[PDB]
Amino acid sequence: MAKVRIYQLAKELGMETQELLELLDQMGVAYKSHASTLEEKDAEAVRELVKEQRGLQEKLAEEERRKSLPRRPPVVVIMGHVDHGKTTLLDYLRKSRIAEKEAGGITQHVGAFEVKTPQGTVVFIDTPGHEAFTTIRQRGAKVADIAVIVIAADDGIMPQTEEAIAHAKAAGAKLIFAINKIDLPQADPEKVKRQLMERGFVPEEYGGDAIVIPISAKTGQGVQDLLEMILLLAELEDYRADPNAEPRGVILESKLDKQAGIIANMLVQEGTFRVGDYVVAGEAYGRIRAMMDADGNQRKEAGPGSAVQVLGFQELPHAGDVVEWVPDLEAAKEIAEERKEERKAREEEEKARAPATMAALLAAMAEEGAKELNLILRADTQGSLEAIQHILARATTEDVKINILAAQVGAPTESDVLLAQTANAAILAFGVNPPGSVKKKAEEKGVLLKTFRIIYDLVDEVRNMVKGAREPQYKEEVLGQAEVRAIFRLPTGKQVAGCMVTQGRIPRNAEVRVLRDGQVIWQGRIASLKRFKEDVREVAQGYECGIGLDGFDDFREGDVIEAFQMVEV
Repeated sequence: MAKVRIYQLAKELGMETQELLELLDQMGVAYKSHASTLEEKDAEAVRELVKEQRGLQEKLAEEERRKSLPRRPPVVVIMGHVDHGKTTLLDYLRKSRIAEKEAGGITQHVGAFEVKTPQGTVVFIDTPGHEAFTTIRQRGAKVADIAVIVIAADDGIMPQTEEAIAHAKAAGAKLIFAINKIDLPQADPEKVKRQLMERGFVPEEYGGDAIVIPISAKTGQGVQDLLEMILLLAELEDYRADPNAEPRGVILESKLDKQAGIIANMLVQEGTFRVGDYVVAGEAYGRIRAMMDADGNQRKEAGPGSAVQVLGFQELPHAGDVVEWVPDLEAAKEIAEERKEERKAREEEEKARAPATMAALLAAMAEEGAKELNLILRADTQGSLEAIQHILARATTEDVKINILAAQVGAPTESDVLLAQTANAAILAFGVNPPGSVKKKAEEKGVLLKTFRIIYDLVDEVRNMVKGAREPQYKEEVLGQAEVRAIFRLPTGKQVAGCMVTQGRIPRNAEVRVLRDGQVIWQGRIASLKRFKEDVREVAQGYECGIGLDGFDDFREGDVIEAFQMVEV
């Protein structure tokens, strides 16, 4: 070295005499032979230009090794609010996956289910489901790369399905639309097409770009045409994911087993989880001690789009929080601690001006509320509790203001029966029933526990709780009762009888009843008005006067009177 012949430049590079001449003949470099000298500027202008061209020869190698992209997933979720004939879609695809026999093959509820065709795999999401808008958006995680949209022939595009489409969209997708119930009498797939077309979702028979398929979620019809098609659209939009790359999936839900201990159900989205790996989910970490699947088996491995029960985490990480791989316990702690530093700092931000802002109060429980009833909430479903909050913040009509304390997703527990004690509150659940112990604690402690099918059930039982005593009673049940005291058979009067009130008022503007020690005497209205002092036109607070009682005859001191109207008087 220090100096060079072009023949040595070639044995060093690992390039032909003529290749290196070809390189110099594109550069516009003057030369005599491969024994010629180069200039310091001209050998260095070869060295530097090689950095752009190598960086591109690896970009056109990462964008190609990333093209020959494996078997996938490529998940999908279906959308709207509760009692929507939306489980009914899921019901039908959860059975059309195994057309065959019982079973054998135990069909377990892993947050999802494989639907196994001739070229690969598509996994359909099996969970609530409604999403109920559990989170409106994560904003978000992208748990599934296809989304199968059901429009129901009985109901059509209820608003939750246009929000649902907007989760498929903003989650970076071309979209599949399923038309269920084509077998039912009142079924009009062309209304659905014109519903899709006034929204921009133009079908392929109208020269658009949004695929349509008539199917029956109870036959078995069009679910074939729907499967091949989902393989086509997977091809066309070219959504596949890697299986070697730093791992990624989603929690579907989390709970207990006597035998197993701490449990949670995980979709692996990307890469592979195995027994003995260390993991992180949310602020929660732990070691995979065991794995259990849909088919009830103990799993030595879980590959992409595997749903499983996982033994390993220290705390119970939340429904739809992402699970992620980490190099070491140091990363598992420090990642958990910055998200904890962020969410605690910001949750301290959030304290001010927050007793105000909203300004009811810190949900209203120190205003005289003039008929107060309270709540804490216990949903299954993050999407019910959003929907509940969206309904109820507007339903505050009759005087009482809804106070909604800190809430979660999943089943009842013994925390709710110590918060509802200290806050004097009601515990509202839907989808989810209370567990074993937890109803037996609640029902022997006097908290007004409730379960409902429809969120409209719950809210129209929240009405109840707007029973503000005096006015929503609406019974006309006696406006007063008054004991007789005397009567003036005075020859300057008529027939006025002292009466002492025992309800609201006795008025000159009012109807009259008379109730004996065993008999109804008589019924009518006030005609006269006389005191031992003067002929006054009203009596107010508890004072005495003589009133007149139509045609009567069982005079002087017979017994108590009972006058009624409306709250007017």
